[PDB]
Amino acid sequence: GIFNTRLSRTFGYTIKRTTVKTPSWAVDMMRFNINDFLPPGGGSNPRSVPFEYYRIRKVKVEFWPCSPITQGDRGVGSSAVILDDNFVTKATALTYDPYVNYSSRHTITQPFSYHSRYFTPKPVLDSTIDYFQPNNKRNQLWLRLQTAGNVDHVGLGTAFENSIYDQEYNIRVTMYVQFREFNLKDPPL
Amino acid sequence: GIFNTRLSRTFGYTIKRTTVKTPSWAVDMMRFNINDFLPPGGGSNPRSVPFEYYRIRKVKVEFWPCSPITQGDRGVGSSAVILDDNFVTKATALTYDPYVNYSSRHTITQPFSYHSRYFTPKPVLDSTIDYFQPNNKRNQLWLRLQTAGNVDHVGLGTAFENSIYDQEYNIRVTMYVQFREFNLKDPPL
Amino acid sequence: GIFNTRLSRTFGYTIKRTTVKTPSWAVDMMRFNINDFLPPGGGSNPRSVPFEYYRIRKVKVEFWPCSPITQGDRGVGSSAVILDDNFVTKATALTYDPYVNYSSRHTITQPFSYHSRYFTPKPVLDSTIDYFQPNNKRNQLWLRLQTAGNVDHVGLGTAFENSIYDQEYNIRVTMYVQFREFNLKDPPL
Amino acid sequence: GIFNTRLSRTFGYTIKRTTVKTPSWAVDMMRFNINDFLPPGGGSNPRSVPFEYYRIRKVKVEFWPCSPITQGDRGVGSSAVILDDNFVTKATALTYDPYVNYSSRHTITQPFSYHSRYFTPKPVLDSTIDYFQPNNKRNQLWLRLQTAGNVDHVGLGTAFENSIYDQEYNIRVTMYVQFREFNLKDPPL
Amino acid sequence: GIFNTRLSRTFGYTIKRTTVKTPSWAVDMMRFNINDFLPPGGGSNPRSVPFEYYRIRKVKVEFWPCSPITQGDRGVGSSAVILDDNFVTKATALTYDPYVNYSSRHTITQPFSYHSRYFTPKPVLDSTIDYFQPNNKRNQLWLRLQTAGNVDHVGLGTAFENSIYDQEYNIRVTMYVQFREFNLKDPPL
Amino acid sequence: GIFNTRLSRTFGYTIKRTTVKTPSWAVDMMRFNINDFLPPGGGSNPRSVPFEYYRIRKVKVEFWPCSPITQGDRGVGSSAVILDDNFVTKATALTYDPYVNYSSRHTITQPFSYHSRYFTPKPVLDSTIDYFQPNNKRNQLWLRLQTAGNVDHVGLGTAFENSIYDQEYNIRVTMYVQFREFNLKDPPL
Ligand SMILES: O=C(O)[C@@H]1O[C@@H](O[C@H]2[C@H](O)[C@@H](NS(=O)(=O)O)[C@@H](O[C@H]3[C@H](O)[C@@H](OS(=O)(=O)O)[C@H](O[C@H]4[C@H](O)[C@@H](NS(=O)(=O)O)[C@@H](O)O[C@@H]4COS(=O)(=O)O)O[C@H]3C(=O)O)O[C@@H]2COS(=O)(=O)O)[C@H](OS(=O)(=O)O)[C@@H](O)[C@@H]1O
Repeated sequence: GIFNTRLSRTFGYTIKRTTVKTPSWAVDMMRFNINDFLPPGGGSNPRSVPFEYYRIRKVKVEFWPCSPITQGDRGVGSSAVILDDNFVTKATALTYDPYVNYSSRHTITQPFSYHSRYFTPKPVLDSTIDYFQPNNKRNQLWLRLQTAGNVDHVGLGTAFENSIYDQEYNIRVTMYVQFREFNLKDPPL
Repeated sequence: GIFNTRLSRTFGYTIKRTTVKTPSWAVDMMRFNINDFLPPGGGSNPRSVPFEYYRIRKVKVEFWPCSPITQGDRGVGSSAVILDDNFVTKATALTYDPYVNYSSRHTITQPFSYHSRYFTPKPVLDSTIDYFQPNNKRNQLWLRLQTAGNVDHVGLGTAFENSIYDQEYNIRVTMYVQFREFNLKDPPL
Repeated sequence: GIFNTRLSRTFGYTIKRTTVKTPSWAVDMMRFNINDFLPPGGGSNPRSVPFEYYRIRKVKVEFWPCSPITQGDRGVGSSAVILDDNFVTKATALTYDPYVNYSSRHTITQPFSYHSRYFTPKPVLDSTIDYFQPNNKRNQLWLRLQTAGNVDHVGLGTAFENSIYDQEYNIRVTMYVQFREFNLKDPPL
Repeated sequence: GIFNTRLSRTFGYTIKRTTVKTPSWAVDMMRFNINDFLPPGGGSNPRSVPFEYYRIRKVKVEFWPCSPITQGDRGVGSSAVILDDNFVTKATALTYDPYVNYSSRHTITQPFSYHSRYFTPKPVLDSTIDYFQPNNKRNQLWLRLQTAGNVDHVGLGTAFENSIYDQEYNIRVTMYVQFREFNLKDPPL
Repeated sequence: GIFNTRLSRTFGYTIKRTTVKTPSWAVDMMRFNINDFLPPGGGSNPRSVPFEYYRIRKVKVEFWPCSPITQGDRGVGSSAVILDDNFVTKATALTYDPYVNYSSRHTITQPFSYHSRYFTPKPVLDSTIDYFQPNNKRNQLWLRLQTAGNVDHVGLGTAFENSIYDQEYNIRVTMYVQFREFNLKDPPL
Repeated sequence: GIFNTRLSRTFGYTIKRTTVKTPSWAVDMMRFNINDFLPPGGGSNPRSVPFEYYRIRKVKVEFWPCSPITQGDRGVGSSAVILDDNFVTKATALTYDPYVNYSSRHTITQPFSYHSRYFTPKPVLDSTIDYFQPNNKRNQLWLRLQTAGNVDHVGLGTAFENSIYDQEYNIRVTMYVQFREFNLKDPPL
């Protein structure tokens, strides 16, 4: 019983100002979990979408700027796809862009420019070995939609060039999911 | 955002015994409401299936017998489709089968025989005028999935021939519904 | 060195009687392990079928009744396919059939009727995440035929309607397996 | 339930040295039994390959030398196929090669040369009459895989020319067999 | 960013002499890890090949002999492919060749003969269950190129026939690997 | 062993204000060396990218503005390709644009506008004679990847109109190179 749908979530991210003169970059990570998109249900149905299995097909991360088009001290960054839960260490002012030479690098124009990334994440099945599957719609694993313990999906790391002014963003993540085995429970009343 | 699914519900019906010698029939009615198939949800989602609109496409009423194949004093009844909320009055021992000459009559062999009816019900929009639409999948009205006040659908009346022995049935109603406008609400936690 | 064969096993299951008047259902689970079908071998060959690897292709669960065709208080249940080791909790008299709205539900006529289910199980690789593969004969994983520690395969849950009389069954599970790498060891004597 | 497989076995054979000056030959025989290739099983399965019937299709006898390529006093012998259990009498130093004029003679170069023979043996059904079947894959008799009393198959006799030095060989016999009627027994535990 | 290349490594293996008269075999195992082929890098690049992911496509194990062609007491062994990290126990003088009846057995002529094996190994993801994938270039898992903790690949076991003389070999393993996501880091200086 | 790839780097360039009233321009050159893009390796491998050879195909210079779009006192400049390491003399405020009439001139809008150039640089073999090859992908030379002594490549010089305000740019370079002769070294540990 397949049901492809779309789930979204919005949150903020700010790159604080720095008095540093050099071009330094701010590094951070981004994971994706389905608990943040799918709330708990009620009653005999533990989740709000009554299905048993799921598998995330795609994610769309949108960096919607919060800064005016008149803001100066512009910069240039990079967003890369990291499917293994080993990101570059979080840094405030690093002397280089680590994600620049990555094959999945897209340039981030800053601060007043929109940046989208559309890709297929991978689940963290074993963080010790960090193995994942290649892209195959027919062979992608089905995970279970747990009650409160779903596994973290992974796949984006960023590097933003710091500035004299604060750079704020409203980040909207949209997960395109595919469920299976409609499992609604209908007790009496 | 269409989602065709199937919702079921099971309950009992008994035709009590009678010392009456004549062939008399027991008349009863059967309505269908979605509150009995779809429970209330939890939180910002008032219902367990997160959709706004619905329209019932078909219903399958199954009379599953509870009586052995050795039971005697067998009989013959009738099930008809009544799409207007004006049934023959409920009777314990009526001297005739009212639903026998109906164009939608199917014979009910009793007591140990299975009887199915598969039809398209109609909602009770105005009980004073009792108007309904003909069968058209493209023009069928969309109703709202209310929180606790959904409208009764209608469409089956029965007439069972009484017997010296009690005739029990387990009735399983299955509604084939079609929802629209996925309306999940995801507050923070 | 492929060798497709068929292994069987027979055991009993009883649904005890209840004085409860309502229609209640008895819920139970069913797992499949190869130790119960393949005994230990002898000598340098740890198992009786001299192969290294295996993968279960299909299972046929047959509920052969033990009750006469004259037994009354008949009922109606459901059998569903549960490929993840999270079954509905075992219950003696539950007020509803949980497996009724499942997409893999087959109706169980009770008590004197035969019920078969033919499906492809999945192994329990990680019970925490509960991931499994879709059906693909070419990409199905090969497991190792361990000596005394094989992994449990999963895939059936049932719900039987209780009765005044005891409902007994002789359950015959047949696993259709596929082995690989003939590994017979022939020491002298 | 046919299963064609391959069973092997390795053992030694030595032609001891002789001070005799003349060219003399050492004669010996070679039978084939399935007990030497198939060990006893364990439990309710008396044999390690769980089948009832068998029939030997082919045998490959390989004389793998043990002697260096610098060894002198080389010689020339003969291997023939003897399907009736009446071999030339075993001799240490016979004044001629008895198997030389046989229609199934292959020359054995000695001592450091490989010799293979690939043929279809015959079972010893009656040693008094010594009757056997011609080669026909469709009409070949099925024998029973006994527990500890299988019948000897026959089909090779050799004649090695003696030498001043010892001539050792590692003989690897490979039987290509065909079983029938998978008969595994699975008691409880 | 794919880059198919070839990495090699050379090491020794000796089968010590034995006074035992019988034909006995020496059993040993062979695993493959990428730390032994890829050294650690320097600086911000933890490895010498600047890539993130890898997957081993093929391995070529070459037994280059160290013994002269005049060496006697020759023998015959077997090399088999074992993709699950459960080898036959290491033995000095075992009374039989365990890897002889394996479907992946290749004969090892000893001592002065070259033996190659070209196959696709499998990683040890779970040693408890020992599951692996079949051969599929498009669906083969990508592993991470760790810093100092890469996972062991597996796939060869051997059985050498012992001798009066020591049998030495220089074993050259060549792994054909496929990397992904060029991740060079270029800080200033 | 060919390997095409991409390397990049980022640095700043500013044009200090001038109280001069006339239209004056500021001149500066730009060289290209691989040591700035490719850090040193570690251990036996002197460089992080294990190859012997390289030859630059293309370079992509990117003038990313740091200024707002509201800035006044706009101007206009020029850039040109210079393949000999004999540029126009560096100047602060020159009364004309030297690089205007060059055939390889691309106009530069200032101060808030993007500017890019995509060309083939050339090496400096002999600064005295200043010779090179026409563009040819097949006949281009292969240079050696030295340890700390690689040669400077060349190919860009600029001219920026001065202003009352400071014009700051973030310059990103991108090189498209092509290596050869994979030269990895695997000592033991
Ligand atoms: O006759 C004249 O016009 C004289 O002009 C002035 O001499 C100045 C130079 O003009 C000035 N350079 S400017 O850019 O033209 O202003 C400055 O040169 C030094 C700078 O570090 C570099 O100059 S630049 O022109 O390349 O920018 C340059 O560094 C070179 C180095 O010279 C190279 N070796 S050499 O063989 O050429 O000597 C090589 O080592 O690479 C270096 C780095 O180059 S890179 O491009 O950065 O990679 O040369 C430097 C140098 O030679 O000193 O200084 C010159 C000397 O004057 S001062 O610095 O002592 O003041 C003078 O007048 S004024 O204009 O300064 O007032 C005067 O000598 C004449 O009028």
